[PDB]
Amino acid sequence: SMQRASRLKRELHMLATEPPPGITCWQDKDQMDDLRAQILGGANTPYEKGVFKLEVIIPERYPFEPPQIRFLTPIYHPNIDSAGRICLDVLKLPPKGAWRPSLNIATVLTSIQLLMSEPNPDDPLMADISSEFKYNKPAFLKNARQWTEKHAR
Ligand SMILES: COc1ccc(-n2cnnn2)cc1
Repeated sequence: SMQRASRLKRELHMLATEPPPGITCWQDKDQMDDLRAQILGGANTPYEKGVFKLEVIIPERYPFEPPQIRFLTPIYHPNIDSAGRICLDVLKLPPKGAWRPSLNIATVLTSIQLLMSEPNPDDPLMADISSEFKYNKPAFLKNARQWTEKHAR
């Protein structure tokens, strides 16, 4: 679809020239729908000094379906499982999710960045990590810092 291609061209230009702070997103080779991204570990978060790589697949029906995004770098977090799947509203269509064509790759990457800083323990993919975050936050922070040191630095 030509509407999809023109939209992806504009997004790649905006991601190259006005990337959100801490965020980088690029075409892996020669396909505008096979992308990668990088989110820097946030300051005053256990991920600080970590560098986290993600895969960003643009589906056929984009912008009417959300980008398909998974972490390639392991991360220790209530809402991200050990295969890097992400539980986040803007990555799912209504009624459960909040994706709409007014959002874009940069918006949802920023949403992931914020999720890293502020987990949603009510919708976990890792129940035990989530309980740890809710009830033993110092142990969570230490385990998140250790996971970051082993896998993201
Ligand atoms: C609160 O709205 C939600 C939207 C999406 C999820 N998902 C989590 N993992 N896949 N989808 C959970 C809650």
